[PDB]
Amino acid sequence: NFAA
Amino acid sequence: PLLVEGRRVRLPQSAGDLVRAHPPLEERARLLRGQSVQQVGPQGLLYVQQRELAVTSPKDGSISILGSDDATTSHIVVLRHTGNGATCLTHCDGTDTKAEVPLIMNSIKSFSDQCGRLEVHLVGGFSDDRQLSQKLTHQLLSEFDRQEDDIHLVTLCVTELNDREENENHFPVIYGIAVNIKTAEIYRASFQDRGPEEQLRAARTLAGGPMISIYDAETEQLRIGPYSWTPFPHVDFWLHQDDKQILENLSTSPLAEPPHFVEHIRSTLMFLKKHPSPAHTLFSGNKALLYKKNEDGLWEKI
Repeated sequence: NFAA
Repeated sequence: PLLVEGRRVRLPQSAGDLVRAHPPLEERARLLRGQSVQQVGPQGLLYVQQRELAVTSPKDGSISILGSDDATTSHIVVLRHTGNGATCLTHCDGTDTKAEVPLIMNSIKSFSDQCGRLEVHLVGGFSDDRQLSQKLTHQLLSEFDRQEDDIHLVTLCVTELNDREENENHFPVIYGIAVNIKTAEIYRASFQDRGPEEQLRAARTLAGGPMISIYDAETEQLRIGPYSWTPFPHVDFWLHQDDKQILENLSTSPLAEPPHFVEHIRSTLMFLKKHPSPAHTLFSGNKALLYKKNEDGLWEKI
């Protein structure tokens, strides 16, 4: 998933 | 509160122990994991990206299936009110579960049309070394239990229940699911067609946007925008790192992502450098990009  | 087999769920508790103690939960996990991944086409499909929400009901003549994919450390959540069939699918990633769960409840509670009950389904994640999947399970189950309405947990296939191993590398079994609005059936699914404005919506998530609702059930419209974000930090530095550097820092699970994940990141990063100030540029008159289903079940601009 997309991180911070 | 959160109910299982009619009784309240005691928290904190691992989903593995919760599933092991309740046979209906264990049976549901066995069936879901044992399914082959179904390649779901675009007809009547509303694909939900990460950190997005979509809600509809069987009275919709345009949407047949809600779906999401590419869940590695995130959780796909399906809240359905049986009877009226109000169904909401979200792709929660632990960004702000305190605000996202009330968004799910309000999307369903707005449907007034006694009969039926509230059923929730939680799928996704694995045994990641950063413990992101376990914390999302703990957060999601805690906030659903804090609600005053009775929510019955029907599907729970998360973290260690959704974990497989290949030469000492762990990654999820179920990456995505689909839900049939009319028959309430949930099954493993892959999606080759993921709706319009994919890169624009992926860029909104990468830039740090919060969870949003993307569908208006009354007008049967897919509304995308208007979006506004701060310029992404060091877009060209990240765009020039190798694929290993991008997975370790821009992904939550560098070794569990589906193939072509770096291709999608680079495409998304190029979009952010192309549009650092998108509010006044991609949305004329501060109006959303509205889409509607057409005769062949495909999204079309209105």
